Amino acid sequence: AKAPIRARKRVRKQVSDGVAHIHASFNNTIVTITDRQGNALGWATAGGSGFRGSRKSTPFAAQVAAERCADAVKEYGIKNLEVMVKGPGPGRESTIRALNAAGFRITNITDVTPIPHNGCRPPKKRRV
Amino acid sequence: MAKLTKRMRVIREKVDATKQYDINEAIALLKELATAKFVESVDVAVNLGIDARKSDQNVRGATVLPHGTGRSVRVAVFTQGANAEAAKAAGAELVGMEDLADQIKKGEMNFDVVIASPDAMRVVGQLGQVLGPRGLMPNPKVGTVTPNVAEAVKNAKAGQVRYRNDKNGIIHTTIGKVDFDADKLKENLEALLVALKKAKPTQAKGVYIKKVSISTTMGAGVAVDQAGLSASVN
Amino acid sequence: AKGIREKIKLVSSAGTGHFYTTTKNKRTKPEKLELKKFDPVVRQHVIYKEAKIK
RNA sequence: CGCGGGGUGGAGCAGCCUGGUAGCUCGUCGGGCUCAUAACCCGAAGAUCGUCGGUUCAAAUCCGGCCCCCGCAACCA
RNA sequence: GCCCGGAUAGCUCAGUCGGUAGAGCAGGGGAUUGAAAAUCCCCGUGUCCUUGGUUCGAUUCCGAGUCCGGGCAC
RNA sequence: UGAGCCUUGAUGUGUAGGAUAGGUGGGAGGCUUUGAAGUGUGGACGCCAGUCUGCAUGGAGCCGACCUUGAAAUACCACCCUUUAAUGUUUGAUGUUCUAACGUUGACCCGUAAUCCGGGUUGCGGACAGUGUCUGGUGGGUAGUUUGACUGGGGCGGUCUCCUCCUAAAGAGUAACGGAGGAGCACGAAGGUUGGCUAAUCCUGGUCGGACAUCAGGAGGUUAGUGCAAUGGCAUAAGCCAGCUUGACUGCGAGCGUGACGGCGCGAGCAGGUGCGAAAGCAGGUCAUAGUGAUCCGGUGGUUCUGAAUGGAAGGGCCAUC
Repeated sequence: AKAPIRARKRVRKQVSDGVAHIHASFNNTIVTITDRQGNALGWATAGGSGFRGSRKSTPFAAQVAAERCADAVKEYGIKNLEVMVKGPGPGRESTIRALNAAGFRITNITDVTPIPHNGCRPPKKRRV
Repeated sequence: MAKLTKRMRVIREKVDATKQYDINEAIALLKELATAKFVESVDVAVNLGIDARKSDQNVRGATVLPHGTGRSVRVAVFTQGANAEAAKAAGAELVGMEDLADQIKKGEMNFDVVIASPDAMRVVGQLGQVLGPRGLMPNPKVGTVTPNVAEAVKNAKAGQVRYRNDKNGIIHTTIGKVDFDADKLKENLEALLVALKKAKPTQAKGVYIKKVSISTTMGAGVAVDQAGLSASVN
Repeated sequence: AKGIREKIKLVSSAGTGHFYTTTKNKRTKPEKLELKKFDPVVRQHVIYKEAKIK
């Protein structure tokens, strides 16, 4: 007779609020949830969400990474979020939009992107 | 085992249920420990330590107690009249076809064996061995089923009980009533302990006690330290 | 040692301890031998059995 | 001297272990695209397995002889 | 000659506590591009090795033997 | 913090079923300060609303027992598989912290006029390094040795055993890196026995193999066959086919060919039991000669034969065999 409801085995840790980091780049976007005190609570990515090819660097693929990730942290009973945004890729703002539409409350959309003060020499790519 | 109910925690501590004791004094205690208001029945679980793999393989049969079991081994006679009259007379529950054939098909039954001549089995067969808390079928796996109704019933009333290799490697058999003397139960228990040794297991050399434990209907059980020829051999 | 055809033991089917030794092609037909032969211990002809097995 | 390996469609290679079985990449020819050639695409053709014999029902294959190509060896005082 | 441990889609593995035949890649068709490299799609196949056995039914759960792979033997 | 052993507590969501189907015996019910139940509040909780249930409250029944469905039926006590928390318990694994063994080729003192060595204080390190026994790896640093004969010199090459033909000289078959070929197994019928039958090849006719299937006729007369090499052999077939079968027997064995010996070959007949055949008779492997391995050592099974004081037993012997 029985045909199932519960999505996973019973919740673990349980921290109520967390930080997310979206590393968006030209080839792929990675969304990683953490604790305030620095601990990965789970991740998912565009490439791991089954896109590959040119689809891997698209706002639509970025969204579907975020919703997949949102499932992985349900085991932690999280409700509130802050989000760090990181890099020049597409999906950069579109990933956030998927997190608020996941039912999460987002505290700050802090773009962090790491900028040399002139610093180390870039590669010279696309050459003539 | 015995329930979490508020008095039932109290009962299990005061009576000293489960854990080991010696055969004469365990049986004399077992009458004192009783949880039922009336005559409880006593059964033995006997562990043979080799083929728990196979339900057929370790020893099966029947054995003679000097005290024929009272309530347990409550024996009936299956036939419409095939040489009936002595087997019906002897003290058996019931002699017939129709009531026992309907009962056993519908499902549950409380009684031991209804003993058949060949023609009786033919009209209404038996089904299965998954008999759970309910044990109710004769079979060649019990092996005492050959072949006449007055013989097997009257021998039960004199002393006969059946014995069987259950899938744990465990042999479960009724030993008697707590109406019996501590002595009477112990003689019936000792007859069973020789019976498992007597037919000999296939890959094992005697009674081969891993554990023996004797339990009474609601009282509880007492695990048994010895092979029952007095208290201690040497 | 020899061939790929191999040695078997043909054991008497009387309970006496006696055997003949013989080689048999296991690969081509492994259908085990019956065959009747003399047993000197019962001093009569008896069926032999098996092929170096339990 | 001698010993061992080799002789395949126009080219280079595979299959060679008591065996019946012809495969790959090039090149070739026909059609196509292109102003036209190149390339690119599709289709097809091409070896009676060095040569002679023997064993075998059957041999490129195993066996023997000869020619041809390669590797090693042809010393010791 | 032992103890081990494996024998399935073509392959490796595996949903396979007995109630119930799959993931990854392999060949065909469709869907697009300087055919292709490369997306996405729908089929890919097994009496789970041959035989015993528990059972309400079980390949696997308990067992005997063939072949592969790993030890100690001699 | 692993694991074992073990003390108590526990889940098993199939198909049908109200739900509850870990295997299985007992068993007609269990009533301290009740046993209520029941609605309510939380927890565990997973083949999802399905179990157990702290406890507020309530002192006013779970529920089988033929109450029903189903192979198994449930309440309720045993039994014990899985998973398994609580915890007990021994031991391991790990870290950190300690100092008292132990190191100190740290310092300072003293013996001392040595300042090596010992003793003292003190600092630092510390159950680690160290060293002994055990043990796996590695190890030409070192050592003791080994590394064929034949051979038209010897090295290279070939070859070493067993069968058949020639050389071989019309009994024995006898050399040479003389000439030429093979074997290192197969076979439960390819053995036994009764019964029957007869070959390569070519021609002629022949529905597509018209170069060669199957067929029929004729000639031929074995030119074939022979498990595999050659020599011998064979029509009464030792060839080919059919039926029943396990003499591919156990004990011996006169007589003998043969070899330096080891050993190898051969066999009438006798005793036991048997197969085939009406019987005589036949049969102790294959039509013969290739298809192999001395001894020690060790293995498995059998055997009163023995088994270091008596009785048993490891062990040894004999027999079978690896």
